[PDB]
Amino acid sequence: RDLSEASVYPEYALPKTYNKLHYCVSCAIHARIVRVRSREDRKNRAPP
Amino acid sequence: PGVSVRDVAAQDFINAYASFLQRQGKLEVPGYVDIVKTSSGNEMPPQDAEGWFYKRAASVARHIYMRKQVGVGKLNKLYGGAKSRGVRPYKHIDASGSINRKVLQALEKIGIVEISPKGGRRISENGQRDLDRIAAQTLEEDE
Amino acid sequence: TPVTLAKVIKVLGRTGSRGGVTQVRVEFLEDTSRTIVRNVKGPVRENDILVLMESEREARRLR
Amino acid sequence: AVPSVQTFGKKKSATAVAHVKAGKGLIKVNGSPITLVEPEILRFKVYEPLLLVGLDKFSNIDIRVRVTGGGHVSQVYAIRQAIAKGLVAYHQKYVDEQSKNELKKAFTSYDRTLLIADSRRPEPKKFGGKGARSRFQKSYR
Amino acid sequence: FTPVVLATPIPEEVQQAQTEIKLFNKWSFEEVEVKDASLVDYVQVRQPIFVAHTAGRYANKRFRKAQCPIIERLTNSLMMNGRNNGKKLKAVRIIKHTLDIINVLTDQNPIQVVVDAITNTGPREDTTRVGGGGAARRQAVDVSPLRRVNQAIALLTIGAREAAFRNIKTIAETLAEELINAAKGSSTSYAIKKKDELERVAKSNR
Amino acid sequence: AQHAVILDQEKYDRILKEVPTYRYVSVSVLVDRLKIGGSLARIALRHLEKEGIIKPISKHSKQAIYTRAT
RNA sequence: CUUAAUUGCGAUAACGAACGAGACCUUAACCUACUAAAUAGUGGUGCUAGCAUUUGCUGGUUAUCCACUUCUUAGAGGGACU
RNA sequence: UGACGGAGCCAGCGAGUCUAACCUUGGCCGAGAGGUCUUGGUAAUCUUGUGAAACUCCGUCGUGCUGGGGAUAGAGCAUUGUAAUUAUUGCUCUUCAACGAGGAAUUCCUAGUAAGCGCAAGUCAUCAGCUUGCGUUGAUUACGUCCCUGCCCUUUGUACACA
Repeated sequence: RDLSEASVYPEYALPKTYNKLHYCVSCAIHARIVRVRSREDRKNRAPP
Repeated sequence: PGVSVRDVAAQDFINAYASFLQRQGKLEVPGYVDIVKTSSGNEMPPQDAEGWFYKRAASVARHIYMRKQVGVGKLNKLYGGAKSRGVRPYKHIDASGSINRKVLQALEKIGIVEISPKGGRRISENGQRDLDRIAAQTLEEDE
Repeated sequence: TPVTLAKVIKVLGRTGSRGGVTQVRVEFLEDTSRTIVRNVKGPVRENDILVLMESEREARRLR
Repeated sequence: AVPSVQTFGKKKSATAVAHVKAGKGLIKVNGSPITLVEPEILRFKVYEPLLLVGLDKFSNIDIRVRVTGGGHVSQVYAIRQAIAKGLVAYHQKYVDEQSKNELKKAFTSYDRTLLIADSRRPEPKKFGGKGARSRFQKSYR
Repeated sequence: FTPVVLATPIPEEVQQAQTEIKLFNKWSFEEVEVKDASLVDYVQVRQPIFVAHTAGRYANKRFRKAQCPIIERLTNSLMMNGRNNGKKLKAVRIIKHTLDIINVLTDQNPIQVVVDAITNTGPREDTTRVGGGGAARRQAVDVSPLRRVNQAIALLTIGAREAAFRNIKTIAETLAEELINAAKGSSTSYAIKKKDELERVAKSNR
Repeated sequence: AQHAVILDQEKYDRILKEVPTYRYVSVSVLVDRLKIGGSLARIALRHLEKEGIIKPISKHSKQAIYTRAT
């Protein structure tokens, strides 16, 4: 509201970018939080 | 006031009655005044360079009849030094016990210090006829 | 010093991997909904007022 | 009137008994006045039940309490409690309680653990250290 | 006021003050209510004491941490180094001393502005020891109303050995100038500049 | 000598000449004055034991309460 | 989810349990209510010196009748069981 | 908020002589160390009211290696032991220093407890700078957590089992 009161043509965008990524197997479990799964629970596909 | 035996204060009392005994003519010393350190743990000679056995007329003899029967080493027990015994604890240390045993035969001649059974010394009928009326005198010169 | 008269609104919880920062809510009850998501240093028992300088200057995770 | 109720100044370091009888209001620690109790300063926490709800509180009572043993805290509270038990546990049995409790504007208003029995008690020292919860320090090779 | 006169020894100077109004003989323990703002209901003042001895259960209950005497919480908060620690009936007469040095140098009969020792030594924000990693991390939280009881008492009293010991000068007189100097604007003192490093990066980094 | 000597016969009675703008007479203050020392400083300051400008109401040793009083 | 806890609740091919721990027990303790009083502690006072008469106080009396069980000490029990 | 000198003055734990000599107030002596007749006790009897130190109050000391300190060696007097030198300990004087808050190294502990100081007992003829307890005075701030260190549980992996 005071970042873009300076911005005439008010706020112009709600600006949003897109990025698609490609990790690998050998670097995913050193950032992204899975790092293991058990035997009989490896079955779902929806993330929640 | 109905001045009892135990209305007697402790420091402003001895400031204004033991100093009165300074000039009663009372020498009564063993000749060993200002040669004694008054503690084994003491490192310096005492204060006045003469006397100061005049505290005994209001510190010691007032404290004999606070109790009922006294000895000497318990009256020696008030003088408590701590000789810095090298690098060691500063243990229970008293003075030299000759002075209190010779005040025991110096102010006895007045009538204040009388011979006691039940151990050592007790107070006399100079207590109830002068020491009561120097509680009726020192507190009644300092009302 | 724009003194936002802060208050202990609710009893939020803890943060601190060395166990040092204890979480509360901090704003003045008139004109809410403009508040630092921020905590108190040490001991606070429940639900009383507070004096400060800042009003809305936030941070999220506090080790 | 002297029926001696066996009230007590009991704390960490006093096994005392208060024979609070009825006289003019004199007080002796076996002979001792109020100006001789050996702190010279902590004497003035004996303020509480005397000159804060009433002026006199004298002709009703009389105090003569002994103390033997112990250390150097019980000259302040356990002297005080023995004297203070002679007022509200003797103006309760004979004198009424509304006369006691409505004129109890200061007997309980500053009740800094007076009549409640103390519950702060010695515990034995451990083994393997300097103190009761003070240990040594170790060393490795 | 028609006092009581009696044969057993009770003097006069006590009964003409405390039988109706709360005070001491020459000290003030008078009508001063809380001139400072909140932290009220956390202070021993209401109810003020006359001389200093009050102990009890104040050990680890977090949720009654403020009814204990801050009179008493002051009077044992400087003692250390093997001979001052313990021995805790030796500052009892310096409150009989240094509440007569301020009460002789710009009198302000003592209970008026010493209850107001939150006016100057009451902080506004405190910088944390938060983790971060790498620097002198004092990314902060906002202040708390009981740190102004523990950090208040300490940093105005622990400086009574950095200025007194190793040489001749005593404890009492620097508890008089630097009470008023820590009750007014100072610019040349111990409190406010040591009240800077826990407020320096309270505004220069949010 | 340099410090802690006897009475300063040159300028002695500052107690009756120099107690505006400095209300400070004690052990803890009067040693940077290029003054006689507490071996003989306050021994030379108990000359006003009857009355004086500086007045104690505290009778204790080793430091007293001496300011501009009446 | 809680806790000092494999402690409890709740979910449940499990049910019901034997342990340890917990529990249990102490102690510096409250009991002037007790069976109970100078090898131990009490208001009194036999003989009562004296300050002081503001009339009962400081008292003592290797025991004088000993006045008396609460302080000293615990026989079982209460009181507290978050 | 210390040191010296005066005034006041506090614990509980005990363990104490047997056909022998342990705890012991005193009397008297000498400055002490201590010594001879005595004071009670095989023990809520006497020590010991463990008035001690640390403590409270009032006079004397000053910026120094000092009225803080007592290392170092020297002489003398006593105590214990058939027996003390390579010194059992104390006592009185000669000797009177270092050391100034202490480096990459690194512990303990959250209320009569952290802390202050000091007495019994244990080894004890004599030898506490030690260790258990006994006590006398008593704050703190975290109010809890995984980076460092340590331990238990689920899941996976393991070519290992004196793992």
